[PDB]
Amino acid sequence: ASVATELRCQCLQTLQGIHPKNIQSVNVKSPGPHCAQTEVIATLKNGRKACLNPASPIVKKIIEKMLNSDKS
Amino acid sequence: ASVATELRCQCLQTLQGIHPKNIQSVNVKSPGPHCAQTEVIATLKNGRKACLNPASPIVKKIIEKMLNSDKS
Repeated sequence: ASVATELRCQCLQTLQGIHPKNIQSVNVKSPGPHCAQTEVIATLKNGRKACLNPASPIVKKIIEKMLNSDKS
Repeated sequence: ASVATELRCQCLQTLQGIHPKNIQSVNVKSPGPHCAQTEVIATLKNGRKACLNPASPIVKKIIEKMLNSDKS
């Protein structure tokens, strides 16, 4: 465990746009307390959560794609 | 209370992009059970939640703007 500026937050280690199938939702929150960092947790299908890098391009997709999800 | 196809979900009545200041985060989930509808809950600063219409244009902003939040 390294001394980073993010304790309150739950982010794993911001993945770079993983694959969904399990990923059923995501949460995005602004900074504030000592974590003073954004929030981008994708809730897994099993009811878990992961964080991804919205600053990342592929990951910025993760938001948009999670937002899409049409009938196909 | 009308008989709609969304009980499981918590959505208030999907607002059309309200103003933040309180809105500190949001959650987006896919359909599945009898709710069989998306999910777009903006968690309020007081720790509350609201739903908005991501299909809506202004509201699709609510996602992108909530995603932005820079130093300014």
